[PDB]
Amino acid sequence: SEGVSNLVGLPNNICLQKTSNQILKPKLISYTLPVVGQSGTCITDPLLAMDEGYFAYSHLEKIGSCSRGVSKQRIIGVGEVLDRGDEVPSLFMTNVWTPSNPNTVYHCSAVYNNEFYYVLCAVSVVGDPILNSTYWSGSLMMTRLAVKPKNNGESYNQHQFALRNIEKGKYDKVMPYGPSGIKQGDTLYFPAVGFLVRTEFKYNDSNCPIAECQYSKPENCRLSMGIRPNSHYILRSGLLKYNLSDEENSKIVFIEISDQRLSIGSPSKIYDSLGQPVFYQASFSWDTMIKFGDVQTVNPLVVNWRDNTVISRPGQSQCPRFNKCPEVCWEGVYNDAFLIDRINWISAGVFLDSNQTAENPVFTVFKDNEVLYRAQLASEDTNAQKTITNCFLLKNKIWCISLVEIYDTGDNVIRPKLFAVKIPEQCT
Amino acid sequence: DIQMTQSPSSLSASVGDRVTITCRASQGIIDYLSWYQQKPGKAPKLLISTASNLESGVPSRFSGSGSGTEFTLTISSLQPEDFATYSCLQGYTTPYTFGQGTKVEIKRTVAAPSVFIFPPSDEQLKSGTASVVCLLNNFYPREAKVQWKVDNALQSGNSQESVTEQDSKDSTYSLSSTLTLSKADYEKHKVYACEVTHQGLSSPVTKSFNR
Amino acid sequence: QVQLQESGPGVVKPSETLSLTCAVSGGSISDTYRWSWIRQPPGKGLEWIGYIYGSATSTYYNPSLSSRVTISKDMSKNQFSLNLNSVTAADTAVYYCARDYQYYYSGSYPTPHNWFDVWGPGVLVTVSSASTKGPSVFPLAPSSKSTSGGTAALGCLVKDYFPEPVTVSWNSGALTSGVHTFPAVLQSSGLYSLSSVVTVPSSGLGTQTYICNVNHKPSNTKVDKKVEP
Ligand SMILES: *[C@@H]1O[C@H](CO[C@@H]2O[C@@H](C)[C@@H](O)[C@@H](O)[C@@H]2O)[C@@H](O[C@@H]2O[C@H](CO)[C@@H](O[C@@H]3O[C@H](CO)[C@@H](O)[C@H](O[C@H]4O[C@H](CO)[C@@H](O)[C@H](O)[C@@H]4O)[C@@H]3O)[C@H](O)[C@H]2NC(C)=O)[C@H](O)[C@H]1NC(C)=O
Ligand SMILES: *[C@@H]1O[C@H](CO[C@@H]2O[C@@H](C)[C@@H](O)[C@@H](O)[C@@H]2O)[C@@H](O[C@@H]2O[C@H](CO)[C@@H](O[C@@H]3O[C@H](CO)[C@@H](O)[C@H](O)[C@@H]3O)[C@H](O)[C@H]2NC(C)=O)[C@H](O)[C@H]1NC(C)=O
Ligand SMILES: *[C@@H]1O[C@H](CO)[C@@H](O[C@@H]2O[C@H](CO)[C@@H](O[C@@H]3O[C@H](CO)[C@@H](O)[C@H](O)[C@@H]3O)[C@H](O)[C@H]2NC(C)=O)[C@H](O)[C@H]1NC(C)=O
Ligand SMILES: *[C@@H]1O[C@H](CO)[C@@H](O)[C@H](O)[C@H]1NC(C)=O
Repeated sequence: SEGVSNLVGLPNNICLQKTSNQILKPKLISYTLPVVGQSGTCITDPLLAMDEGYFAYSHLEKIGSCSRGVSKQRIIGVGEVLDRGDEVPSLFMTNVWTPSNPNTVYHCSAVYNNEFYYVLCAVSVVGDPILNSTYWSGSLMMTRLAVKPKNNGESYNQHQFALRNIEKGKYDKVMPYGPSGIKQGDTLYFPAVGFLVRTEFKYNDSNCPIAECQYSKPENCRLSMGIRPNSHYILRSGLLKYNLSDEENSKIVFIEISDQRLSIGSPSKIYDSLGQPVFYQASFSWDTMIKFGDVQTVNPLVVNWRDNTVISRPGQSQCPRFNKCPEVCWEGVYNDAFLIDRINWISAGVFLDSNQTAENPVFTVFKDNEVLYRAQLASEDTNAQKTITNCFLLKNKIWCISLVEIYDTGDNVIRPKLFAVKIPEQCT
Repeated sequence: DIQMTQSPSSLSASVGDRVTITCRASQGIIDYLSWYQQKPGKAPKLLISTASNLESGVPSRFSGSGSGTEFTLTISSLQPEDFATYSCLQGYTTPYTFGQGTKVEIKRTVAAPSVFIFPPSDEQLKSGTASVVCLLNNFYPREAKVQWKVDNALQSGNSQESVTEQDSKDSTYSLSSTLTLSKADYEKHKVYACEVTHQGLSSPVTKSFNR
Repeated sequence: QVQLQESGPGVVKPSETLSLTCAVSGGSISDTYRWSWIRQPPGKGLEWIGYIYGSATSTYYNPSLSSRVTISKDMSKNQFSLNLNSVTAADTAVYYCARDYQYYYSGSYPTPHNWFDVWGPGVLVTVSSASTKGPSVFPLAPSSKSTSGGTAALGCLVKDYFPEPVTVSWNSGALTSGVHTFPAVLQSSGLYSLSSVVTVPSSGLGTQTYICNVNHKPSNTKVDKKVEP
C-alpha cells in the first residue's frame, strides 16, 4: 500500500456528530520535508499544492526580519505524498528548482497534470506587483517540474516557458494569485486576479447590499474593490487557463469571476473534491465570513458560495472578525477550507481564533452554520498567519495536511509547519 | 485594547552611557512596535519602526529589539542631544496604544548656579502686589531651593518655584523663584534676600535694599 | 513638504462640547489613507483618539471615547475636525493632528504596520469653568544685584493671565542665546506665574535694546514690553 489517493468515492465514515471531545489528534510531519528546517532566517510566501499523491511546495527565505528582510532564496519543489509506514501521510520531495534571482519571482501557483507540476508565477523588477501595480510589466513565467525526475535528463525534469500571448480582455494585467489550481483534461486552471482601471469598472452602488448595516454607505463596496478607495486599479479574482494541447507554449487566458458575492481580488484556490471543483477566495475586505463553494461552471466562472455563519478571519482595523457589512478596508489572511463530505457539507481548515490579532491557529471541521469539532494546533497565545489545507485518502481513510505559518514564541521569526490530521470515525 | 507597560518611567545617565528602555505588550504584537522621541514643546519624532528598523536620518546609536511581547530600545552612547521622553506605539490592532513614556535625563558635574535678584516693578507696585524674583541659572543639579528671609522672618509657602527642563547644549537647569507680597508688605521691611541651597558649600546669600 | 496645523478654543467649559480643526497644507487629504487625532494629558501618556478615512466616509474611534467623539472632514478646505462632547476636566490635554503611514511587505499579506509619520505642533485645551484673561508684563530691570561684572541678567515677569498658553521671544526672535523661559506653575490666584530671563554681557547695557514680545493666543495679545536698568 503506502499510496495516497485523491478524495473520491465513499470514504470511510467520519464523525458526523457535533462534539467537544478531543477526537482530532494532529501529527507534526514536517521532518521528512527538511527544506523548512532553519535557525532564525525568515521563511515566507508559502505554497502547498497536492494532487494524485504528488505535491508542489514553495517558500521564500529572507535574511533578517520577516517584514523588511532581504530575499535570499526562492525554492519551488515537487514530490510524493506517501504513508511513512505507520499509516500517517508525509511529504517527500523529488525535484527542486531555485530561481536564479529571488527578487523577480512573486505570487507563484501550482497545478498538477500527468506527471508534471506546472508552477505559474509572476515576474517583476518593480517590486510586488500588488503594491507597485501600475508599473508592473505584467510578465509571467511558467515552470514545469517533473514529479518523477530522471537521471541525466534535462528539459524533462525542469522546463521554463515564457508566456508571450496573454488574453487579458479589458484588464491591463493578470497575475497568479493563489496556491493551488485544477486540471480538466488537458487544460490547467490557476487561481488568478486581474487589474482593471477603476474608471473602467462599471458598478452601480444601488447593487451594494447595505441591508441591516446602518453605518454602511452604498459606495462602500464599489470603493473597497481596490486596495485603496483611490486605487488606480481594482482587483478581480478568477482563473488563468493554460491549454497544454495548444501548439505553442505562449498563450494563457484570463477568466473573471461572477459578480455574485463580489469581493476584492484575493489569493484564491480551486480544487477537486469528491467529484467537483470547489473554489475558495480569501476575505481581504468587509465580507469577513468565509467564501468558498462548489463551482457551477469553471468558464464562465460561477461559484455557489456557502452561507457560512461560523467561520471567519481576523482583521486589525475597520473589518474585524465576524463583519458582514460593507466597509472600506484591505485586511485579512488566507485560511482556506477543503470539503471532506458533500452529502452534508463538512469542510476542514485551520483558522485563527482571534478577532483582531493573528493568534491561535485551530484545526476545524465544520458545516455551514455549526462547527462539528476543533483541535488547537498551538498554544492559545501563539501567533500564526496563513493556513493551506488539502485532504485526501489513505487506505480509504480521510486525511488532511495543513501548512501553518507559525511564529516562534521568543524570536518573532516565522516558519511553516506541516500537520497531518486524520478525521476520526468515532466521536469518543 | 493592547496595553503597553513601559518602564522605567524616568532615567538619568551620563553622556557616553548606554540607555535601555523597555516596553511590554498585553498580547503579542509580533513586529508592530514604533519607538518615538519627543522633546519639550515639539511633536514626536519616529526613531524605530517595525521593532528593529532605524528610520533614515536617525543616528546609528539608536537600536531596537523585540520578542513579540517585550521590546527594548537602546541608546548605545548617550549624547546631550538625546534627552527626551521616549515612547511606544503598538501599530497592530486598533485602538492604537502608546507606552506611558520614559524621561531620559543626563547627569553632569561641578555646575555652580549664578544667582540674581530682581526688585519689584514700580508699575506692579501701583497695581497691588509685588513679585520679587530671584534667578538661578545654568546649574546641575536642578535643586537650588530658594529660601527668602523676608526681612529676617523665615517664609515658607509665600513663594513658589518654577524649574526649567534640561538644556541640550550643556545639560544645565535654571530655576526661578517668585515671592509675591503686597505693596504695603513690601515697603515696611525694606530688606529682601534670596538664599540658595546647592552643591556649592558656601551658602551664598544675595541681598536687596529697598530704594 | 506636508504639514499640519491645529486650531482651537484653548478653553472649553465643563460639560460642553470641545471642537478642534486641523488644516492640512502641502498635500490633499484625498492623497493619504487615514488621518487621525491623538491627545496627551499633562504628565501622562499619549492617547489615540481616532481616525477618519482620507477618501472615504469610514471612521474608527477609541472605545474609551467612542460615545463622545465625532471626527469629520471638509475636503474643500483640506480640513478635518474633532468634536468631543460632554467634556470633563479629565480631557484637559494637548491635542495633535496627525497622519497615518502603512507599511506593507507582500501583496498576499494585507497586514500593514501602522504608525504616524507627520504631526502638528499640538494645541492645549483646558477644561475649566473660569473666564479668559490676558497678561500684563513688567520689566525685571537689571541692577547691580543682577550684574556679575561679566554677565547681567534681565527679564520679563508675565502675570495675571488665564489660560496658560503663551508665547515669548526676546527682540522678536533675534535673541536666542542665554534665554530661559520658566514653566508656569499654578499661581495662587489661579492665573499663571512664569518668569522669562536672559543673560547678556554686562558692558552692553544701555547701548543695546531688549523687548519681551509676549503673546497670549486665547485672549489676543502681542505685548512688546522693554526692560531698562
Ligand atoms: C470578538 O467579536 C465577537 C463578535 O464580533 C463583533 O461583534 C459586535 C460586538 C461588534 O463589535 C461587531 O462589529 C463585531 O463583528 C464578540 O462576540 C459578540 O459579543 C457581543 C457581546 O458580548 C454579542 O452581543 C450579544 O449577543 C447576544 C445574543 O447572541 C445578545 O443577547 C446580547 O444582547 C444583550 O446585550 C445588549 C447590549 O450589548 C442589550 O441590548 C440586550 O438587551 C441584551 O441584554 C448582545 O447583543 C454578540 O452576539 C457576539 N457575536 C458573536 C458573533 O459571537 C466577541 O466578544 C469578541 N471578542 C472579544 C474578546 O471582544
Ligand atoms: C484545448 O485545446 C484543444 C486543442 O485545440 C487545438 O489547438 C490548435 C493548435 C489547433 O491546431 C487544433 O488542433 C485545436 O483547435 C481543444 O481540443 C479541441 O477542441 C475542439 C472543440 O471542442 C474540437 O473540435 C471538434 O471538431 C470535430 C471535427 O471533427 C467535431 O466532431 C467535434 O464535435 C468538435 O467540434 C477539436 O477536435 C479538439 N482537438 C483535439 C486535438 O482534441 C480543447 O477543446 C481545448 N480545451 C479548452 C478547455 O479550451
Ligand atoms: C515602482 O516601480 C518603478 C519602477 O521603475 C519605480 O520607478 C523609479 O524608481 C526609482 C527608484 O525607486 C526612482 O528613483 C530613481 O532612483 C535612482 C537611484 O536608484 C536615482 O538616482 C534617480 O535620481 C531617481 O530618483 C525613479 O525616479 C522612479 N521613476 C519613476 C518614473 O517613478 C518607482 O519608484 C516604484 N515606486 C514605488 C512606490 O514602489
Ligand atoms: C447599472 O444600471 C444601468 C441602468 O439600467 C444599467 O444599464 C447598467 O448595465 C447597470 N450596471 C451594472 C454593472 O449592473
